Amino acid sequence: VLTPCQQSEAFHKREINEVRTLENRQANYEANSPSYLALQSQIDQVHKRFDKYGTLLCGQDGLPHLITDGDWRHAREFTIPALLFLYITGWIGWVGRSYLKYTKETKNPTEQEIILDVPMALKYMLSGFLWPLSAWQEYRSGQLLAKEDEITVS
Amino acid sequence: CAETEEKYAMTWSSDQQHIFEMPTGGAAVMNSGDNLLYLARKEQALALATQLRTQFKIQDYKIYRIFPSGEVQYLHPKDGVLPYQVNKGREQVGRVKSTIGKNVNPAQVKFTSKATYDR
Amino acid sequence: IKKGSLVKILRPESFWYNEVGTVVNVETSKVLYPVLVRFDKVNYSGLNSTNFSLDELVEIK
Amino acid sequence: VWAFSLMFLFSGRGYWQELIESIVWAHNKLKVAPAIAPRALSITQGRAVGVAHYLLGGIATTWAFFLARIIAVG
Amino acid sequence: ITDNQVFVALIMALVCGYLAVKLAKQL
Amino acid sequence: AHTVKIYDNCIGCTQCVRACPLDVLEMVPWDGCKAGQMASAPRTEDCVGCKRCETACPTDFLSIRVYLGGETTRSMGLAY
Amino acid sequence: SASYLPSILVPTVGLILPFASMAILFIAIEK
Amino acid sequence: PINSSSLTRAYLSQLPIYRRGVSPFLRGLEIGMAHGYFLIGPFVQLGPLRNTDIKYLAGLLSAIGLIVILTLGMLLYGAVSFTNDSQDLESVDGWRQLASGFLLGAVGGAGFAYLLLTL
Amino acid sequence: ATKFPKFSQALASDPTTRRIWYGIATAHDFESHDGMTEENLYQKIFASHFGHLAIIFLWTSGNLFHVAWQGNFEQWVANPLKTKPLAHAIWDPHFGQAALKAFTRGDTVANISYSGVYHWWYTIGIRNNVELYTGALGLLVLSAVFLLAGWLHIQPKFKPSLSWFKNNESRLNHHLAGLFGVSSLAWTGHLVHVAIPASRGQHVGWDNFIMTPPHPAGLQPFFTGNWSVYAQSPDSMQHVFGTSQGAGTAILTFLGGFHPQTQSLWLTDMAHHHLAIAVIFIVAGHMYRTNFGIGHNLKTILEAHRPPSGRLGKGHIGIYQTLTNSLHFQLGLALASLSVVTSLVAQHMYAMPPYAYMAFDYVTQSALYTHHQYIAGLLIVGAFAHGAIFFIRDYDPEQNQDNVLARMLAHKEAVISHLSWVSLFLGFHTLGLYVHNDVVVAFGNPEKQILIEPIFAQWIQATSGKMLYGFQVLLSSSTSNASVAAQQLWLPGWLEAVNNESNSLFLTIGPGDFLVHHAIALGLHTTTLILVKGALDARGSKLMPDKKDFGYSFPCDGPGRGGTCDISAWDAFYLAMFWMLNTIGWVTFYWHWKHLSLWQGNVAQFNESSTYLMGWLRDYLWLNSSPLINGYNPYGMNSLAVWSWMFLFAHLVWATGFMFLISWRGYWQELIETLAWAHERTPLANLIRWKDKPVALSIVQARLVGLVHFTVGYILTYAAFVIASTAGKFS
Ligand code: CLA
Ligand code: CLA
Ligand code: CLA
Ligand code: CLA
Ligand code: CLA
Ligand code: CLA
Ligand SMILES: CC1=C(/C=C/C(C)=C/C=C/C(C)=C/C=C/C=C(C)/C=C/C=C(C)/C=C/C2=C(C)CCCC2(C)C)C(C)(C)CCC1
Ligand SMILES: CC1=C(/C=C/C(C)=C/C=C/C(C)=C/C=C/C=C(C)/C=C/C=C(C)/C=C/C2=C(C)CCCC2(C)C)C(C)(C)CCC1
Ligand SMILES: CC1=C(C/C=C(\C)CCC[C@H](C)CCC[C@H](C)CCCC(C)C)C(=O)c2ccccc2C1=O
Repeated sequence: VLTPCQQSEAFHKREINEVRTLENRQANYEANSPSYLALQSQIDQVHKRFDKYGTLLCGQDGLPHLITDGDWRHAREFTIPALLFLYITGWIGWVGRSYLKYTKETKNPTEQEIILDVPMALKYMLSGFLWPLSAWQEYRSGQLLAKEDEITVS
Repeated sequence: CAETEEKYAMTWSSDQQHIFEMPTGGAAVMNSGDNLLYLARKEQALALATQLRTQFKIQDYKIYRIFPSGEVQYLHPKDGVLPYQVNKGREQVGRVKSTIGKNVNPAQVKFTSKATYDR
Repeated sequence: IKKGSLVKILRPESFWYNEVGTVVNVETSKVLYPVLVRFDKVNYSGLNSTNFSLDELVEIK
Repeated sequence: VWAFSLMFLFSGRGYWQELIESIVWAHNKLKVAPAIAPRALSITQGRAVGVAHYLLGGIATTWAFFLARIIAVG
Repeated sequence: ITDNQVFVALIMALVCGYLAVKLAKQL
Repeated sequence: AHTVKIYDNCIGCTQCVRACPLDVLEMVPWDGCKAGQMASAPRTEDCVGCKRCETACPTDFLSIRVYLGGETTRSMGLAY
Repeated sequence: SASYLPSILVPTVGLILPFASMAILFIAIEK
Repeated sequence: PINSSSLTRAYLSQLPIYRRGVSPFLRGLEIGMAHGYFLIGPFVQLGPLRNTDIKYLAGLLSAIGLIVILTLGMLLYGAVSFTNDSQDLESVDGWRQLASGFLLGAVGGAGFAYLLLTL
Repeated sequence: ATKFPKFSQALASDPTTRRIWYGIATAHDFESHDGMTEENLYQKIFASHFGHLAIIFLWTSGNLFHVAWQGNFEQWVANPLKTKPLAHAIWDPHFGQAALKAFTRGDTVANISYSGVYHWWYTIGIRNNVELYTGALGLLVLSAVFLLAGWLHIQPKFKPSLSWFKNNESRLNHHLAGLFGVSSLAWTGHLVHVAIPASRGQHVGWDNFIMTPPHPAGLQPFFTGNWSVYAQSPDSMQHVFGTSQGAGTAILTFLGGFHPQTQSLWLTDMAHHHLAIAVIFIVAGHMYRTNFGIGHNLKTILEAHRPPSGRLGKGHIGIYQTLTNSLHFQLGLALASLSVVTSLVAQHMYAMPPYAYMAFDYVTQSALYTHHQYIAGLLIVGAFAHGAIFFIRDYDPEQNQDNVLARMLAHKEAVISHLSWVSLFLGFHTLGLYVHNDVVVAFGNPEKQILIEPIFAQWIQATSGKMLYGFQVLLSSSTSNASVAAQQLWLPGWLEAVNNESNSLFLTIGPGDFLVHHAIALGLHTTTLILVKGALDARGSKLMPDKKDFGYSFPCDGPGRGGTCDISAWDAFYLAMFWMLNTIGWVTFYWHWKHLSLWQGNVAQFNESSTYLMGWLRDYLWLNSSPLINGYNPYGMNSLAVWSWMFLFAHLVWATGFMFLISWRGYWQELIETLAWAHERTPLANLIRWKDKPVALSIVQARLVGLVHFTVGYILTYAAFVIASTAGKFS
């Protein structure tokens, strides 16, 4: 059963064990060593690390699990970086497709791919920002796809 | 060996004592006037023909295929002219009417002693 | 038909099968494959320059 | 990396070339045909890279094994 | 666990061996 | 023997015969191409089958297609 | 339980059967 | 060419095959007379029964255990190859008498080595 | 004919040693011989099937004979938990003294039998060695019967017609009714008459079964449909298996769940089970027409399934021709269905362990699983390989004019593009997540791991009633439709088996389920990428579309057109064997490291240390090879020295594979020439000259023998490790 992670026992056992275990090296230095300040910053980055995983679900393992159902209580877990990611490589993919359908109609398409025309490249890098309703409106013209390309025997 | 395998004795002439490379390996003496040369297999012999012919003139050359019964053969040339050059004596064997695109499917050839292209 | 015409192929063992290509030379001396067609892209032999017959000569407009 | 060399050593470009060309269908359908034509590797590259991964992975295994062995004690 | 049943078994697979070599030199 | 067949795509550019280091291939005058030539493979008893011809065959797809058939002494290329 | 039969059958199948089977198969290359 | 000298030929020429005329039972009996004395050796010191008093008998039984495989392969080699009946070593009958000579001379060499592990 | 290959003269002409290796490897390719026609093929395979089944029953009579004669079977029946079950005895003349004291289990020094055969013969109800002798004779008889049929149907008066083999119309009617329905119904005739009373104490041999009915009243007042009498008195709780005490007498009770004591399925459940499956298969046998003509013509059954939507070609017009007149399509479906059956069997021998005191011997349950899984993957790879043999040497695209298969070859670019897509998605998202968890765990932090709960399998376990999750759906919720719908019949006896944790039914689940099951789907979609690639580009690719002409397993196309290493349809088998061993590797590694965490008890050792790769290599391979690799010391040895010697052995096999896979021919083809010069030139041995000429192995053979040492080394290494590991942590 996925307990809420802020109250799970083995979670806070890992809190005591890692703050104490990393803290064992912190007594190897004086009060004004640069390493001692670095492990001050590291202990801060462990208490923040465990307070910022409060609303997750760590089960009996004491390790924060995830949920990928789109439950809308786990939306910040999976689906918000899911839609975020699909926007980012939809950006990248529409940039690359748009640049290849640029260099397909140029003088010499071979030299276009070694030496990227950074004018027209950085045109398409930035212009491919709104690929759902630009790739979709280039799909409604019947132009994202193709037909009767290369194939083997049958 | 020579008592059961077809030795290939390559006979040719030259003009000056040059030095070529054996297919067995290393440099050979290359008698200037006329010299025969026993070998082991045909690719060595025509590889030597490429070894000398692409460098310079070594024409009037052909291996007499010593088959172990005792006598010879003669292949390169037969009509006396170089093979990629065109002579009006050679009868072409080994063709079909079209590309591979009209060759028969091997389920039409299955359980028959035919080829996938004869039709 | 003519030189410079943009021609799709209909032979399945052409590497450029169902891809258009430009006509370079046509001989009218009953050669079985007279229509020399080269292409933008390149087969595995490194060579765009091939030739075809007349049944595999489908142009575009 | 050691285990990843074996993919290059055992197979050859007569597989990968029309595996790749079967992917080139999926680029020609979406007009993402790369203008430099995507061949597979050649044969000598497709075995030279199996050497250069077999040795990088194989040597870095004994590297990490050795330095993690003797640093942990000596 | 007994003795003669083992001999009965090796006789029956000797017969089975003759039927195996009887299948062998005909196919 | 390794059956060499030479189809009607053979436009007679003769990189095949120059590419064969065995002289199984010769050129035959054949009035069906622009050069008037079409290659022939009469002496396939010496044919190794190394497919060095098919590398240097600049037709559409392989006018000369080598089918790997019999394996004699000469067609296996063993020295001894 | 005849406790003596593997002392006969294990060697005569383990070593001498791949002697006469080498003779039958290997001469059966030429027969 | 080299390692083909007259000392090479004078050593090889009087070996128990290349010598001119010996009956094949004796021609193989010389081979077994050497090898049967030989193969007792690497079973006495290094064999598994070097710990009991069967140090010397295990060389006999193990070595003849090799010799039956050796003559068995001799009969396979003369059985498959050497088909003609020119009655010498290149025959069937002369090769199987060469093998029988190797067997009887080999077992005799085994008994000679066994009776010379006494002293 | 006259040479070595007494069947094809194209290889007898070759004076090299090719005639030996291709004479061996084409001995069974009956479709490509010299003069073996259509009738002469089927009349050969119909005899060799008899020879094969004779080898199966000689094998099972072998197991019956060694368990009957050298095992400790009835001594094991006396104490099933304590005594380790013996396999056949040993006669090594190589065991000096110290190994002879490492095997003494009784007077014999026999191997411990890690094959679960005493459990199956103990649920059958064999409680003797005598019944095993009568069974072993009873299968020497059957093996002699099948060999006599194999001689019989090759005698010329009895070699049947090809139309009899094309009576496909009636083989299904006879197999599904007879071979399945009658043999399964007779198998209830063994369970009801033997496995019910001999598990309830009553030793009922061949002498007294025609006098003592399994029910105290039976079959004269029982064509009346009063069938609750046969399922009236179930063996409820307080029973130890085999004994007569604490047991009822009902025949066909469907309890559901396990025994409480032996953790096995009830034999009343199995008797009712194969009885139901018997009736349904007999109903399936009455399917197609015959000489009587009441059923279904198969030509009408396929052609009528054409959609008016028009999307799915011109229907199945042609498929009935290209299953009868073809064979590798029929063999492809045969190995396909058998392969799914084997993987299913492995997915139920551990899950619902059928046999008494299994899940108690922790090695035979781990040997049967990995056994049927590697056999399962082998048989899928065979189904696809005869897929490619079907598309090359058996496919006619003119009887298949725009058929469903021609439609399959048409759009095959999309199929290979999408198997390559889903494979490329999983391989960046198991290796992405495992290298993430391994990096993150490596930096002193198991918490920053990506762990995703596999919610879907947990939800399906909630649909089968595993209440340890908190979903409360159809069977985990006691107030649903289905939970009430079988409230008396088989549910409450089964949710004890579900909600228990020690048993191996619906295992408890962490994110190792998630990450590994993505790695398994990675293995499947990669392996079918190879197989569907070299089974649909088997016929023609755009590198070379002549691939139909060169047969199946031609070597290459030479260096032309870029280079052509392994273009053939034999690369689908060749590469998908490595991916098959990889995938069944990951399956059985995963299963084995799951049940080593259950049986030891620390499932928290799994769930915390299996989502990163050093959890596997540390916590499983390094720790669990400790009783393996200590199999013999400079201090001495023990019983696992055979499995550690086999372990190192199989690393040597697995690495002699790489000499053939990596280092290809022409090295050795120009090195055997040096050896042949060295033997032709030496004195005293140039007399002994070869007949078959020494020639390095051609690269159809080279990649094969490297593949074979790869499999033999792989599978013998892992069968060494499963048995040495679980035999070392227990027993
Ligand atoms: C122009 C950019 C571009 C686009 C739009 C696509 C799109 C696609 N590829 Mg892909 N691909 C690309 C580049 C691209 N590819 C490159 C450079 C390679 C060589 C590494 C591949 C190798 C590849 C394989 C091997 C496969 C695909 C497949 C696919 C399809 C499924 C999506 C997927 O998983 O992608 C796969 C994505 C990758 C393998 C990694 C992304 C590749 C690079 C890193 C990003 C591309 C950005 C590009 C370089 C930007 C250049 C332009 C800019 C400078 C102006 C999809 C149509 C699959 C398919 O057929 O499915 C139907 C498939 O199996 N691709
Ligand atoms: C598969 C069956 C098989 C069998 C039954 C044996 C049996 C034996 N091996 Mg052996 N071996 C085998 C396979 C087999 N091997 C294989 C496959 C290999 C290669 C991996 C080897 C490699 C091997 C080595 C390297 C050695 C043995 C030795 C021995 C002997 C053990 C010494 C001992 O304590 O016994 C007590 C032994 C005896 C009382 C002597 C019996 C010797 C023979 C059998 C009797 C006499 C033979 C007779 C004169 C010839 C008649 C025909 C013959 C074929 C029977 C024993 C007879 C050792 C040996 O040489 O033994 C002396 C030894 O050093 N074996
Ligand atoms: C009713 C009559 C009948 C019966 C009983 C059989 C029986 C058989 N025929 Mg047959 N046949 C018949 C009529 C019949 N035939 C007719 C009328 C024709 C002509 C039209 C043919 C034509 C024919 C051909 C052409 C061939 C056969 C073959 C066979 C054999 C099948 C191979 C095998 O062992 O699979 C047995 C399979 C099973 C018992 C079941 C396997 C699948 C189940 C679902 C999985 C396992 C069950 C269970 C879970 C596991 C228990 C195992 C245990 C370890 C727990 C089998 C003996 C083949 C053969 O061997 O030739 C000699 C063959 O090639 N038959
Ligand atoms: C019921 C199962 C079944 C049946 C009947 C067949 C039947 C057939 N297969 Mg086959 N196949 C199967 C399963 C099956 N297969 C499976 C499961 C696979 C995947 C592994 C394959 C993969 C496969 C390939 C790749 C090919 C065939 C081919 C063939 C045909 C000829 C077979 C031949 O000549 O072999 C001859 C017999 C042998 C070579 C002996 C087998 C020895 C193998 C290679 C290694 C076993 C040695 C062993 C491991 C060493 C023991 C040592 C120990 C320590 C382990 C024949 C129709 C061939 C074909 O049709 O085209 C020519 C072909 O190329 N099959
Ligand atoms: C460690 C061994 C290993 C690995 C990782 C792979 C991985 C893969 N094989 Mg494979 N293979 C192997 C051994 C291996 N194989 C062996 C031994 C054989 C027998 C020769 C095969 C035979 C084989 C065939 C026949 C096929 C594959 C295919 C594939 C791909 C499946 C798609 C996928 O999951 O992509 C996910 C991608 C990965 C898992 C790549 C790893 C991630 C890398 C390391 C990250 C990128 C680089 C990284 C930033 C480091 C930079 C390096 C630095 C120098 C800068 C995948 C790349 C198939 C394919 O092409 O599918 C599309 C295919 O058809 N394999
Ligand atoms: C492709 C590989 C290949 C294959 C299949 C063969 C196959 C064959 N060779 Mg051959 N050979 C090969 C490569 C190959 N060779 C190479 C590379 C060379 C070097 C140039 C030779 C040199 C050669 C010679 C010189 C001869 C053969 C012969 C033969 C034939 C008989 C087998 C034999 O003599 O071995 C038997 C095995 C050995 C010789 C191995 C000896 C070492 C063993 C392990 C030590 C003995 C241990 C022990 C006593 C074994 C007993 C137990 C055992 C019998 C069960 C057989 C057809 C013979 C022939 O043609 O006769 C008709 C023959 O005279 N071969
Ligand atoms: C180191 C060296 C060497 C080597 C060595 C060797 C090689 C040795 C050998 C030796 C030997 C190896 C010897 C032998 C011996 C033998 C003898 C001396 C003989 C005798 C005889 C016999 C053996 C007989 C037999 C028999 C019998 C007994 C009975 C009857 C039969 C018979 C007759 C058979 C040398 C010198 C080279 C050089 C220097 C150094
Ligand atoms: C190449 C080729 C091939 C292939 C091979 C194979 C291998 C195949 C595949 C196949 C397979 C391998 C199979 C699989 C199957 C699938 C399935 C089978 C799925 C589905 C599922 C299901 C069915 C389930 C569900 C369920 C559940 C879960 C419970 C409830 C109810 C039900 C039952 C619904 C063939 C011969 C065809 C053709 C020719 C060529
Ligand atoms: C996988 C494999 C390939 C395929 C390898 C492919 C072709 C190369 C994949 C890596 C290249 C570098 C991808 C190209 C991507 C570019 C780097 C652009 C990406 C954008 C940034 C990363 C710069 C072979 O060509 C091959 C050849 C011979 C034997 C075995 C094999 C073989 O196993």
